[PDB]
Formats: sequence, structure tokens, C-alpha cells
Amino acid sequence: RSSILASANPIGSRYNPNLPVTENIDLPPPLLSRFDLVYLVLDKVDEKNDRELAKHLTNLYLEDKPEHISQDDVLPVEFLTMYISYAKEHIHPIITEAAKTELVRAYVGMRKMTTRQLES
Amino acid sequence: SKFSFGQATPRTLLGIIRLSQALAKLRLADMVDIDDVEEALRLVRVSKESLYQETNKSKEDESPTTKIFTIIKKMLQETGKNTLSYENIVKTVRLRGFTMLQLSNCIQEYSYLNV
Repeated sequence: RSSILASANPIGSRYNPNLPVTENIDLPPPLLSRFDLVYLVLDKVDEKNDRELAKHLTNLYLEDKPEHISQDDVLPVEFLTMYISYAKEHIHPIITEAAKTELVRAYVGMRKMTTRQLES
Repeated sequence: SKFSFGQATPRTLLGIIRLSQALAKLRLADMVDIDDVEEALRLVRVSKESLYQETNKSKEDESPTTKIFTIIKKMLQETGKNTLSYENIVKTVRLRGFTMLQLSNCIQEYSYLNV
């Protein structure tokens, strides 16, 4: 009982925009429906995005510690592990009647545009 | 095109940084200057230009009439009128370095073809 976090890749190492998702990747159709979130991170050529991304990576190599970022904006690794282990042993959310009504309406609207998407 | 290479992946951007930082170690310098960036970018352009031939031609030294035509394009960009009375373009040519005798011959040449 564990989650699977993998990263797929296309055949020719280039996601063609004029090709379907099932044809670009050699993954079985049943394997694609078993996942919960199928993100598609593309490498779009943008001048406004490559300029800000290069400045962020250059600031990490100039200073070993983020002095420009405040301490209340980035949480340490020791505090992040204590927030997940504590909530996974005491916090137990219960689906109420108002929350269960919107989940049924959202599942019908998605099919009008499998049962694995309902549990996700 | 026929010489379709790879896409501009972000990994190629980090390669120029590693090549520029390695060039500063040979010169015993703790800071990367502008010469180290140009030297690292030259090695990438050489490996990419190995498919093209050694035939490069470049020529850009014609009559000075083309330089005066660029000043007329600035007036048409802000306004866009082809009138004969031009009193503001003459003040821009004098600040450049051209004489007033050659300016009158360029305006009459363009006015004949209605430009």
C-alpha cells in the first residue's frame, strides 16, 4: 500500500502538439486510467519565462543561504516532516452531505464533455 | 530545415555556466569576467557550425542615402504623412554629421517616386 510517483517520456523525446497522448507515449491505456493526476509539463520557448527562470537559478549559486527570502516564507525540512506525520495519525476528515453532493455533480459533468477518477 | 538539431533544453543553459566557471580556474581568478562567457559560447557555436560550409559573405557599405532614409522612417512612425514641407528632418541630419548639400539631393530623389 504505497503511492506511485513516476515521470513518463515520449518516444522521440519531443511531445508533438499534432499527436494524441496515447500515440506519443507507449503506455498502456489501462495504465493511464489507473493514475490520479496526469500532469503534462511542456518546455515552451518563452522569452518572459526563460529570463525569470535564469535569474532564480543564478541566485541559488551566488549565496548558499537565501538571504533575500524571509524565514516565514520557506519552511525547513525538519518542520515539513513533522507536519505530515502528525496530520496522518490524528486528523481524519469525514465527507459530509454538502461535500458529497458536489462530488456527484462534478463526476457527471466530466463524462458529458471511468470510476478511477471518482476515487481520485 | 534539413539541419534540425535538438531543442533549446534548459540543460544546455547550465552547460555554458559550467564551461565559463572552468575557464576562470585556468586563469587563477575568483570572478568570472566577460571574456570567459564569450570563450565558453564560442566552443558551442563551433560544434554546431560543423555541418555548414566555410562560405560566409557579408557586405554593408553602400551609398549614404540608406542612412538618411532611416531618419525619414522615424518621422513616418510617429506621424505617417508624405508632405513636401519637411522642417524637422533637416534638424536631425545636422546632428548626425552629414552636410546640407547632400540632403537636398536625397529628398528630391525620394519625392520623385513618392515615398
